[PDB]
Amino acid sequence: TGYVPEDGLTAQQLFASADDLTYNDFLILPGFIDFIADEVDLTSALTRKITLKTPLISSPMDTVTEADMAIAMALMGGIGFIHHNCTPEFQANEVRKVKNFEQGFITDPVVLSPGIPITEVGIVTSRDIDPRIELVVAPAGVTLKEANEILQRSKKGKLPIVNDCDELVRTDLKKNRDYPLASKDSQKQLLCGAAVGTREDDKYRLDLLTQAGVDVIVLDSSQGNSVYQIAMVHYIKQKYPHLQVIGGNVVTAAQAKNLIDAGVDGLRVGMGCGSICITQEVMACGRPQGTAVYKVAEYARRFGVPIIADGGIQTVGHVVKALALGASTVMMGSLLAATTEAPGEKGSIQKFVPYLIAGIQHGCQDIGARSLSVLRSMMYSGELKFEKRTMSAQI
Amino acid sequence: TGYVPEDGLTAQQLFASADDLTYNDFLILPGFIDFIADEVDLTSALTRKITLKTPLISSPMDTVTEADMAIAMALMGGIGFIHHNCTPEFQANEVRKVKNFEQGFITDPVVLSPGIPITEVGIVTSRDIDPRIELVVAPAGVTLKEANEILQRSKKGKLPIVNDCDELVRTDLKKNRDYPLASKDSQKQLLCGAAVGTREDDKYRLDLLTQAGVDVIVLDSSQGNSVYQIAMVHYIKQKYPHLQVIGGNVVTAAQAKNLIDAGVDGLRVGMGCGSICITQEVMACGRPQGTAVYKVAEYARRFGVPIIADGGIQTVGHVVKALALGASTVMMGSLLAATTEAPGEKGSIQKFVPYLIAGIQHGCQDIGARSLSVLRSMMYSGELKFEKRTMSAQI
Amino acid sequence: TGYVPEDGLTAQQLFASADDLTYNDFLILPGFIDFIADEVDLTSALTRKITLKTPLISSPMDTVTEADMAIAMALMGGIGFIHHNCTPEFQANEVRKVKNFEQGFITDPVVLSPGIPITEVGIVTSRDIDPRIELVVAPAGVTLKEANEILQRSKKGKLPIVNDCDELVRTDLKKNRDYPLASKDSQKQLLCGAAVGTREDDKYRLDLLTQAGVDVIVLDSSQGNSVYQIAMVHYIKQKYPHLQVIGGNVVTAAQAKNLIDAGVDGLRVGMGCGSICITQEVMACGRPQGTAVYKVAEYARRFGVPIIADGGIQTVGHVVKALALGASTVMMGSLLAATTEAPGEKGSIQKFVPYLIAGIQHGCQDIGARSLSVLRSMMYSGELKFEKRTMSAQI
Amino acid sequence: TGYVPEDGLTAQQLFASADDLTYNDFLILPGFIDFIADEVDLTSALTRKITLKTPLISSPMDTVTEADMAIAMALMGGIGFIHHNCTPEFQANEVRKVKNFEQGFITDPVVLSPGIPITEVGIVTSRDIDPRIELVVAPAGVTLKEANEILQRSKKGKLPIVNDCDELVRTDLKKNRDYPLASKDSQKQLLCGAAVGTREDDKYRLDLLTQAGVDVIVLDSSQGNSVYQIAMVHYIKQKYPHLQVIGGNVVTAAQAKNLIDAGVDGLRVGMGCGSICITQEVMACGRPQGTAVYKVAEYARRFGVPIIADGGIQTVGHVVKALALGASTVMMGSLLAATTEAPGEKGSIQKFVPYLIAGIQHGCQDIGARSLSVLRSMMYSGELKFEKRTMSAQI
Repeated sequence: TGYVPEDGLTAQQLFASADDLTYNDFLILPGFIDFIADEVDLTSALTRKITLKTPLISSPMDTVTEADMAIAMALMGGIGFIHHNCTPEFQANEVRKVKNFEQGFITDPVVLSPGIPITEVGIVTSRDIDPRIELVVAPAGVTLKEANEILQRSKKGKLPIVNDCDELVRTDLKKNRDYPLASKDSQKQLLCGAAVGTREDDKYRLDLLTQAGVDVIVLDSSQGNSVYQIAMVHYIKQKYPHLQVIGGNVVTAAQAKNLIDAGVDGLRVGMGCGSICITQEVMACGRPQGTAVYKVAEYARRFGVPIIADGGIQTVGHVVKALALGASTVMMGSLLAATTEAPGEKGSIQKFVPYLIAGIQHGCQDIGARSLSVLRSMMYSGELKFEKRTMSAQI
Repeated sequence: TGYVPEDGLTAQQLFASADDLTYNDFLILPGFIDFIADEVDLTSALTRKITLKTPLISSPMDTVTEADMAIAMALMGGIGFIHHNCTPEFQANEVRKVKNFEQGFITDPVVLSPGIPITEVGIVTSRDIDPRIELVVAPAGVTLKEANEILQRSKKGKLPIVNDCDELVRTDLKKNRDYPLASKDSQKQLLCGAAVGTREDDKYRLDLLTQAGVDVIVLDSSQGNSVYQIAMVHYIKQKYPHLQVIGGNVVTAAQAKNLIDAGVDGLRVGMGCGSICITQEVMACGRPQGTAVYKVAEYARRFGVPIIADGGIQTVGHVVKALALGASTVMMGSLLAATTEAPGEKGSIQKFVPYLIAGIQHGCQDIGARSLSVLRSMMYSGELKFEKRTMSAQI
Repeated sequence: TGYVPEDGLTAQQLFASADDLTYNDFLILPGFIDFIADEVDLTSALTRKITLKTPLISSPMDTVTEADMAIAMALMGGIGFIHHNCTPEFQANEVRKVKNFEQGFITDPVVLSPGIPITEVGIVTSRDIDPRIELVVAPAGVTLKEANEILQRSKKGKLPIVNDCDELVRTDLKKNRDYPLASKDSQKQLLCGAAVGTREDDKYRLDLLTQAGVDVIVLDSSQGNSVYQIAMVHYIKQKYPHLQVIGGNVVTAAQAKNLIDAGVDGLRVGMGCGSICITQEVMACGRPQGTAVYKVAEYARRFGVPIIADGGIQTVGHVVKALALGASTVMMGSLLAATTEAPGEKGSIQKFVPYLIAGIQHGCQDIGARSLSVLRSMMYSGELKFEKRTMSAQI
Repeated sequence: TGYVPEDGLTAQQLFASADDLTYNDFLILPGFIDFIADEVDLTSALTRKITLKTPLISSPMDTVTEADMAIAMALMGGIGFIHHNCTPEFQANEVRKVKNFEQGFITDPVVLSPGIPITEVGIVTSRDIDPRIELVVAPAGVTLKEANEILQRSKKGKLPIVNDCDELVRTDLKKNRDYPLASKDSQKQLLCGAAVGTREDDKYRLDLLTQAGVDVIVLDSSQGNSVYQIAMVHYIKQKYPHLQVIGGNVVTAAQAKNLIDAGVDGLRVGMGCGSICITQEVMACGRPQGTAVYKVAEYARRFGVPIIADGGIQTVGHVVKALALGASTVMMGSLLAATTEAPGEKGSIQKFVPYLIAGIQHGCQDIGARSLSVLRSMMYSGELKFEKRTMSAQI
């Protein structure tokens, strides 16, 4: 399957040359195809205990991931991490929105205020204002079929729901979408992630996120191999047994070692690649992303610790290379920054992610792998071949 | 002939370094000249049984090759492949035009319609319309000398020809061109190629092209090493014994092996180079063109299977490198996209191809080869020397 | 601390490849963090006997360093070298201004002229001119507390000071700044440097600078390994025992050897990098800065001779690389050319240098070093790891 | 002198890597200086029997060298080659102008025509036209002192000279320049070169140039290793024993071998570098200039055959590298294309060449060589050290 004469280079040869590699520094050599692209399985491990249908995860940047993005990202098979450039209460509240989502229901109903509902029974509709009104309600439990029917009868849009005197939640929907890849937890709620620092002060924020029901926590740092992060990992692993923890950014196996001994459930890899902020400029330390993912993933798989290729992704090709090199998932920031669901006053994630999924599936087919797992497997075993490009692209 | 002191690198050394090469990554070292450029023979094998006077072939792109291009390409020593971005009937009809061509005859005579001819005997000329007319005809067999004479007598442009009550075809010509390099089949008809997919649905299209008298068929694919293409090759080789088949794009010897065992008569090489379409974006798989041609040609010649260097050609220099590296012919798309004969509302192929021929001939002379065959031979034997350039061109 | 599996390359491996390196050609791999950035010590040796709190030194260019820059540079922990593109008297006078500085005192009081003071006792204020006046004075010794109080009483700005009939010097200040890193000599005066050529004619200029109390002298040259500079070093070392001498620019250990045997107290490294002048264009000789600093520093430390990385600095990252490679201090020109204190009709050095200090401190923390000395130590011992980038940056 | 610790690379190491080098691909490492730049001797061999004070030669391009350029080039220590993009008579006439030059004398006096002179005795001055006049003359032999004195007396500009009834030639000059480096032949005439093809037809042109007194002839070709050029070299060497011949462009030692066995007195090196013409586009053959000069010069010096580094020169640095690598002289085209003396409707060569001379002299001083000969010698012996740059310049 690999070759007859002289093919290209194995990953152990390529990443052993003398130069650190970038995603654009090489190409993967194609193989044998005996299946259709839609047969390729993209199931990926996000952490030791969390598995997703796709390997896509949105970055915890204030220009990328909030409730909007996380929900969309989760419905299409991935997951989003809520940025922490806000107050602990604000961030915790975004998580809450993600965990309470369910199509057909209004995310946040403006209940009373002294159309909106009364009795934090009545309603303050735009007509009785252009003073409350006796509104009609439906019994808790009603389905979207038993609701979008009751609504069509009385010619309405919203359907205030009641059962014990409080307002639990229904809206327009006459061709609802289906989400077969949706990332959900054991209770059928969408999965959500959130970023946090590693200072004592962050312990209060961690507490709110955990009460809000966050599933994964990523310790946001440009250099995660520190006594501070390690102690924070120990703490969480101790006080929140049901919370998965992804460890601060690292780019070498030596850094990975300390965080793994500490008990991280996953590693975020990258430094020097990806977007930049004035509050965090790049200095002398870093590492080409291709090499980083490979060298860290090679050591991490020894302990069953998944790796997230964070930064530098600009195309599907980049994604498939990151995965082929050992990463279990890929984190994207700027490539998603231009979607509808990204915070701020390329279309919707509902069209884009499916586009990336198809692309990755075609990437796998060209190399002859029926899944991303077979892929990493072909590379570790020396079957997968690559080819280095000269520093003057002409492909 | 090679050198006295220390020359450059042999092809087996150059393409064994550690990086895949592009046409712009190296230069060929000159040799000894004892002949004129016009003495260089460019005869090239397109497939196992088809030989052309020049190694030039036009690409099956809708912005490059249709009847127009194929005819021109064939008259100057090469061949064109009709794209398949159209209906099976349309494509089959383009082939037909190419196979029925003969200078001095109108390609497609608008016979009747109820100047054009009547009796799908008469004529509907622009005068009897500004209502048919009794037109004069000539006996089948008449030459262009016995026709362009009969025409000059009666002061006319077209000469309706008859023999058995139907209209077989003559037009203005008083200094007709001669085509000594013309690519023709055993019956003296111009050679024509056509592209097709590899799905069951394509079997109907293959049938029309074959009935239209196509000589070569290329299985259009970004990655030809698949059970689908292999089965399609087996099928054709079985049902159309007289049809030559060029196998889907490959870039490694391992891919070449499967298609050759299947029975292809030629291989189209390239992936990642050349033009791009939204319907086929480049992902993680591909290979620098220089290396691709060399590695595949080195394995293919073992079985007498010609190789077509497809993609990345921008100059004569590129063409000569592709050939020196082992390719038997070169496929060009965008470089021909700007010629008169290219579909759509740099001049004519009749001026351009002769320009490329002279260029290739001078390329051969500078290295001291009297033919493209001697060339590939000097490279395989280690006589031909090359020189690698640093990734910061300064030549 | 270095790594568990396969890290990157040691400095002895990286700078032993086959190519000379630039600061942008590689990255430093991060390590283990168990301290805060503000704990990092940046103490650096400028020469054998001069030590500064920061490793920053301004370049002797007429668009960069004069009295202004040198004072500012010295108050923030570094030092400046006064350019020599002026007369010996002018340059000597700039040094004098630097050595006589003390906050709260007017650098240069325009004493008389026949508000300014009289008696090279009285005053020519803008009122008695819009003719001298009997002005009030204060006893020598008075503090800024006993002065800025006497001033607030009589509602004035300047406070002419007297003791022996001459005017010694006070001005507005009600929130004076403190400078804990200030570079001062044994007498508590700010340290100052100055550039000079190596021709006999320069002996007169050296004499004025020394009488003006200069602490360090740098022999300005594009290629310092010459009998002229060597003889000039011998001369100074002989006639001015208390003057430190930095030797002309060199880029190889062989050049360094001659100047060290001659007795230089420090070496200025660089050639081909940094700004350019028509009066000194770059020819065929030079050396990539990264390699230059490393190779010269490796030989110089054997004799306790500090090295100044001169040229090519554009960012903090560049500074930290220069230091990690063996340089004791770094010389900056164009990066400071845009500050307020730079000669000519990015803000003040008082904001910028502190910005660089913090940056270097963070650079050290990321690699796990509590000081620049530990840093160079980790690199010489093989603990510090680097990673080479391909000539097509993608980080 | 070379180094103490680990310097850079010797030329035999650098040009033995695996890549062909360009002038911008490396730098020369500086050495020890114990002399002034004005002490550097630039004497260079143009061919086996022609020596010049400078190693500069102008290219035989129609936009660069004609009578004008050749004279100027010769007066400043170099030589020019007259292009052949003209008729044999025209080219021969340009040579004649160069050979007959002597300051103080009018190059081409418009003698009669039926101010100009009469008697192909009289004069047709602008006054007797705004009809000839009896003009006064001077005896042959008169000096510029005995002429520019006779002229100042009669208040005139031109001084018709006579001796045997014909007009031999004097003009304004009251501060004539001196040319200590002037390239002159055994008869004190300025040296001149001229280009010619290698076809039989060129034999007539060679004859005119030789009768015109040309000193050197260069066989203009993009690839000189041919039976045609070889036979032309044999012919000239046979029929014009006193004419020096420079052989067609080559870039390998193997090509050099044939032309040397044939008897060339010098080799013009280059292919792929330098200016381009539509009538001669670059194809697949060529070689980076740095490597070309080194590899050909290394073989040529074995037989005492000088080498001309032709093409790619853009700066003094390029010139000094070409010479250090083994070339005896350097040919410049476009760098001189913008001077006053270049044909067509940066100033004069009289200011520019002296500028290049000083630059080369400084180049030599920085490496510690008192002459270009010592230079090539330091490189062949392994003393001269170089340093390769990564394909992403940062110096």
